[PDB]
Amino acid sequence: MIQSQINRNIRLDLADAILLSKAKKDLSFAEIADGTGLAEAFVTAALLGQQALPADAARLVGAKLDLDEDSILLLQMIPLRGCIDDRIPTDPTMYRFYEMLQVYGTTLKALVHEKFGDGIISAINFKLDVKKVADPEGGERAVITLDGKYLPTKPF
Amino acid sequence: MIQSQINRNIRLDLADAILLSKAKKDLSFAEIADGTGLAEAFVTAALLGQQALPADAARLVGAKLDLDEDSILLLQMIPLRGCIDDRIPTDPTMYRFYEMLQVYGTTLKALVHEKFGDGIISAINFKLDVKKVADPEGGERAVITLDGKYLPTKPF
Amino acid sequence: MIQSQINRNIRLDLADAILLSKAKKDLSFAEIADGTGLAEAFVTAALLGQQALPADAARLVGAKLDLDEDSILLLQMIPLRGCIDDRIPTDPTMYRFYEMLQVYGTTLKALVHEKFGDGIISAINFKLDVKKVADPEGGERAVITLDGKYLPTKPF
Amino acid sequence: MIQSQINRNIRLDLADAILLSKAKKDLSFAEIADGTGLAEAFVTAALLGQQALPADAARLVGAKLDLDEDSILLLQMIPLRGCIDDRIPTDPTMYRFYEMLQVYGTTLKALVHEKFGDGIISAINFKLDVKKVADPEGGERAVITLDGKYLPTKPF
Amino acid sequence: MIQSQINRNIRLDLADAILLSKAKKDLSFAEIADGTGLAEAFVTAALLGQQALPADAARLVGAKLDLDEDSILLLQMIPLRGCIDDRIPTDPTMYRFYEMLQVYGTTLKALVHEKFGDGIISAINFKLDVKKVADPEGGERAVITLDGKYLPTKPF
Amino acid sequence: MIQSQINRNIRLDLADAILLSKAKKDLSFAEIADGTGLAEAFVTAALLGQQALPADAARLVGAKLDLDEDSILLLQMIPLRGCIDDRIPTDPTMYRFYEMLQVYGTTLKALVHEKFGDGIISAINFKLDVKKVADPEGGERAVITLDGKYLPTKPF
Amino acid sequence: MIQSQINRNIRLDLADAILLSKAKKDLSFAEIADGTGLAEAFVTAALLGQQALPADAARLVGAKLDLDEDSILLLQMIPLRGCIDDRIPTDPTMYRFYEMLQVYGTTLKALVHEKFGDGIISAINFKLDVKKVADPEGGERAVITLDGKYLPTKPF
Amino acid sequence: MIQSQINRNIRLDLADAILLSKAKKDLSFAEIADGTGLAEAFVTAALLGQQALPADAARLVGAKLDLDEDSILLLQMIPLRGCIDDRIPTDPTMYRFYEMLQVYGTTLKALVHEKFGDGIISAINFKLDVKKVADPEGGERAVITLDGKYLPTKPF
Amino acid sequence: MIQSQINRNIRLDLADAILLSKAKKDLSFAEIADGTGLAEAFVTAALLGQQALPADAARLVGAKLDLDEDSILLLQMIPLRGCIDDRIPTDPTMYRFYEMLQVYGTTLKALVHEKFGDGIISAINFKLDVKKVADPEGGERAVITLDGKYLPTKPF
Amino acid sequence: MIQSQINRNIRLDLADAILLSKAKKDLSFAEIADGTGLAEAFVTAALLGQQALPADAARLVGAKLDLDEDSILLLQMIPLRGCIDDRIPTDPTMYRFYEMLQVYGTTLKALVHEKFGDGIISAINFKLDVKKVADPEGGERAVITLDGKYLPTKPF
Repeated sequence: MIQSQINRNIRLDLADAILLSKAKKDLSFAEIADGTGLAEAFVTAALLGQQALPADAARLVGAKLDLDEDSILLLQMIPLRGCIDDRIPTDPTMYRFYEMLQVYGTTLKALVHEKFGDGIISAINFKLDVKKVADPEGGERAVITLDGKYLPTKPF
Repeated sequence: MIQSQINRNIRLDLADAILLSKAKKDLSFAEIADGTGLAEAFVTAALLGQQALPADAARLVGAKLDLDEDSILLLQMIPLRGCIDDRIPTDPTMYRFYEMLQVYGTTLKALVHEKFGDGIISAINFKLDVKKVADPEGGERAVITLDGKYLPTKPF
Repeated sequence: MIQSQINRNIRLDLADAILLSKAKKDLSFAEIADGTGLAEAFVTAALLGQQALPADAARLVGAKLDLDEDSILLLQMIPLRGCIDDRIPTDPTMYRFYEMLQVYGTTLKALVHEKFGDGIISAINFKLDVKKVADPEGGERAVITLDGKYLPTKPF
Repeated sequence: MIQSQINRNIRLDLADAILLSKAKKDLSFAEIADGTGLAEAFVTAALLGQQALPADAARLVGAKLDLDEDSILLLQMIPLRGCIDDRIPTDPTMYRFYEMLQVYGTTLKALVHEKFGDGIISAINFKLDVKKVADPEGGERAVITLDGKYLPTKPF
Repeated sequence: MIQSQINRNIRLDLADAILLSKAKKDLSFAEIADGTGLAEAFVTAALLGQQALPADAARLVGAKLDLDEDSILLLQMIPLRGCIDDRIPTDPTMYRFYEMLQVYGTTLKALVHEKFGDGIISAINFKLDVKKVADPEGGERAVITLDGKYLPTKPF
Repeated sequence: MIQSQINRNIRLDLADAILLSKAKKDLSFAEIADGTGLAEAFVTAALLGQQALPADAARLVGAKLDLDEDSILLLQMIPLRGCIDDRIPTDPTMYRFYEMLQVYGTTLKALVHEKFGDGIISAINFKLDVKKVADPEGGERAVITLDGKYLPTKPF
Repeated sequence: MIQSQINRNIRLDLADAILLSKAKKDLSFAEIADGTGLAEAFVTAALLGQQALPADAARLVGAKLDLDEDSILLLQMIPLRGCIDDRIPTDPTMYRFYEMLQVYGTTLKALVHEKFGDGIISAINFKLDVKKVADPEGGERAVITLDGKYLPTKPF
Repeated sequence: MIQSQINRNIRLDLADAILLSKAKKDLSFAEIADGTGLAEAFVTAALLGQQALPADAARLVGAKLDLDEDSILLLQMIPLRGCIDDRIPTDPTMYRFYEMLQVYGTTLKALVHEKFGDGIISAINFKLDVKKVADPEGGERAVITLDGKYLPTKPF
Repeated sequence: MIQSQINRNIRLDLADAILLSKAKKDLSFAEIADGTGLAEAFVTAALLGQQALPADAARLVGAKLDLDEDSILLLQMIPLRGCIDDRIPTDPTMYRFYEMLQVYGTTLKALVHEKFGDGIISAINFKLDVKKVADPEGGERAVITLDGKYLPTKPF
Repeated sequence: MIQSQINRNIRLDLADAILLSKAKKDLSFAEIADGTGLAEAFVTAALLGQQALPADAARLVGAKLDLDEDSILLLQMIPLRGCIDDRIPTDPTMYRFYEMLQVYGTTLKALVHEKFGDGIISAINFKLDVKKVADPEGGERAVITLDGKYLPTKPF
């Protein structure tokens, strides 16, 4: 609750171990998150080193993955966040989300200031979820919802 | 439309002039897009240099903003896309969306592969929506919907 | 209000013009902010391109600095913020504040998580001021107060 | 004391081990610093590799954390300072303090020169402390005090 | 297949081990890929950490390369793609393909927009082929076929 | 042709003017190259500042685009090549070709070494073709042919 | 004197104009500094945008260089310091001083901590002097004296 | 001595070992250099990976530091020099010497060309020396003497 | 000659003007350097902003290119050297010399220390020339001679 | 040889081991190369990771250095070339060759296009050697000969 990391490599190393154990057990993130009470994106993010799990969720997911005591502890620590290796993703799947920022980043800024005003949409007071929908033209689409609080800049 | 740009600075300089004109006329992006048949995010992105407008939309927004013939032409050209000055935004409003990537980038990758499979969520066959919703704890929230086609990696 | 910039160079150019007028008129920032009802740091930051002034304060500082209508309008527009040229300051005076980050950044993180919890000290819901005090050993000290709202990360 | 480091990884690796020990013993930084006669920010910074502890303080914190002789000696050596992994923090909590510089860096410069003159506010002859205060609109705020000697530029 | 990697080093370290075993056994990539039902470029890319192999191909190449159970599993996992160490290749053989981008990048953009329209040529719905042909002037030429689906940008 | 540039901005500025003229005349690159005897990709590259045109092709395309004498001369000068603004493209259309390198770069190296031996595929002794083909799945594909001389590394 | 710059380009552009004027009048820096009562390195640094001249010195050097009133004013303002274009000098003469840092930077740190203790040698309370002296083995040597106040790191 | 290194990490790792041993033995760099016949800055630099020690000095300091044969041999190797981790020091103590270049770099260039001519002050034919002197204002100063051979750029 | 530049853009802008004049007059660099008494590489370098010409050569090459008095003056000024735009060339022709470094840089270091000892091959006391020779296998070869003084690192 | 590497660290680690073995045996690169039939620069480059040795030469140099069978195999593999740690060398000896590129890089481009035409001097069909010669004014010089095939840019 008050313990925090200053070096992302410890939690990212743990994430690698979790993913191998996860693959050996043929688990999905959905089922690791099941029974946790937390959204699959939050639990996934914690496993990947970017969130802290409450001790209860940490023990549960720890049991599904056969994690030792130190690992379960580590998952509860407030991480040094930052999942991109070197600022810009190389992975195509992650790059596409960077690309939407290169295409729509100033549009998001302009529409945030138009609809809300001066300030930010929070990445902290924030939820995300990923939804699969059919494409009427065929195939499938991802509907990803970014739900952040508006925080105004206020003069003083 | 077969005409395209190779230097983002031309459309970005145009964007600056559009924004001054827009500020002098006290126009909103919602207003500028009304009548085009195009979503405000698409029209905004085009004004900010990140999309091409079809000829009819360009004429109509050019009328609202008092643009000359060359500016109306430039709005129709396929842009050299990339709205971030130097890869990482400095602007807090813009930066928060990059931070969502630093926190959740690997989670989005993980969940895309879990829900869809190997491949990408498209930034091209893609729709963006920004809604303002009340926050039940007070204040306002932005609900940003990313709607991208899933394209699977094809083994061959 | 609703109008925002996407290119910081416009307001930073304006800032340079403001600084020359200010020096020619022998004005202090304290003098310029007097009568705006806004703190010297906020007004200064707006002059330097990093905040928007409300219309009345914009007109008043515009009167003191002999600014034209466009400039007074630009001062009200929401900026593309980011005052550092290329990520790390070269200026010794500005660099010292980056050095405090290099020496204390992980301490600030550690102590914020210890005293507040998982989350951030906001730079948006934020006040700062700069006070000159006597040094008991001789000379003077700056006491810079950063007053930022704590925003918790909560799971979802 | 006359001994110093040239590679920050040694002290930073030590910091990682310290943080694990600290988390396993559920210690706060306040607790570790109590009895040293040193402020919590200074002691914390030392644990995190950014300050040297005096021999007595090093023994004392070394006792509280089960550190070996070599680790206690390491805490006394003058560090190679620099806590940010790669110039710009990725972690949201530390990033906000960088953002404070991106928004107010030039304002801090301007006001330091106005109030003090040509020179710097020291990061070396320097104290900081972090205060939690209640926010009258609800929630909490961090009052972070940066207290640095003013050192004027000497013409010669 | 729903298992994916978030750290390219794991698969890249495996690639190194694969290449040593491949060299000791005097195998070619064409030989490894034979019987797999998959193109040599796709199988090679998988070995080098950039594609996932289906289970039967993974087992077959694992038999040919004398890989352990864990390595054969890692070959099936969806990778964190990105084979270039630090954005720009240093290796002359790889650099030449980057140099074709530096010379023809804008030409490819221009001609894609001319022939197909606004949008992209996919790197995902994509096949590549490398053919050796005689050079009429003596020596040999590589004919590398990039076969990518066109994906239009659509207004919305 | 012995005249060469050392600063790409000159030819890239020229490219921008060409593209504007080309758009006003509603010309395709295919049409511009018709009658030069040069492949459309080579002529396009020259217009975009990455190749030199022979004098007669330069006059021909210069007539078609109504270029002045200095522009026609600049088109003949050997360029300072490099069409990417800052090493990595921001534009999605050009990015995909960089991504093919991030995915297949080491595969191309491996297969070049297997099929040809130690050395490089040339970007200089090189031809490229962009072909549109129907996709049996529906839609269209780009078949891009990179045709490069193999130059071996030889011991000395 | 309380007026300061935030954009180094104004004073650097002024420095370029000064250097051309200086070259046209065939003045040395020593001559320009003579009569100001200030050391040649200080006056020179001011002309090059890195120091503020006192009003008397400014008018004196401005008379020598035929600077206009605005330029004399600019020389008096506290600069945004930072004379290196992009962090690492490309110029051989400037680079050697950087190389001195690459070879002896950690030695300077070590010996400063040995002889003085934990702290810094100031670049602010600082004088530098360049002397020409004969090399006994023939040729000349520069004896560059860096004379910086030692400021200790203060615990608290 | 004809043996040279190509990877600075070997000698820098050795430097770290040396510094630990030196600290345990409570040795000063002055002591370690005593009796080598070499200036303390040279011996220090060699220990820190930036110079080669002659065999007699290497044996002498190796005795004082209890180094094994391989270490004593490594100290004699010509190093791959470069003591700064990533181009710009983060350490305040080392940073000040970089700041000296950011403030006076162009002044050093200017005055070298004025006093000596076109060319460089050598970092190779080069002596440095650190003296402590009393400050008349109280406290201490470092007089750091850079003594470099001038090498002219001569036309050919 | 004691006048020096601190901003390379002045001389590089001059180089661009020189090159257009040179192309218009269809001059070669051999012809321009003829009669100056200086090697073609030295005079070319000076035109391209990387060397200072002596006054007579500057007048001579200035006459050939109809340069005004200011330009002839600029050619005599000691430049701020550095011809690469951004550290790594993009142009294939220049990149090959960088690649030569990437392939042979450590070999050059190794052989310099083996043949000469600790020290450097000077880029200042240095000559280069470029010779065209026939390739007995057909075609042409460039024989580029780098001729630099060895300066040893000597202990002190 | 059809086996190739994708990760430069394998061969560079091996190069470090070779250098230690070489130093213990006090071998020069000249004697290691003796009897291979290969130039000392080529053999050295291979040992340092930048070339592949033929099987015979690998077994010979491996006998001289006591290399195991896997190391001898590795030396035969086509490397992932790139000897500079991070794009720009820090080592003064290596840096000087980069500085030659910073001073003469555009001169080399200009003279190559003048003497050969549009194209490149190859770094692949390429030889180098390093010759020691006496300086008439005392001391020694390195005469480094770069011998590369000219390859013309081919239109199509």
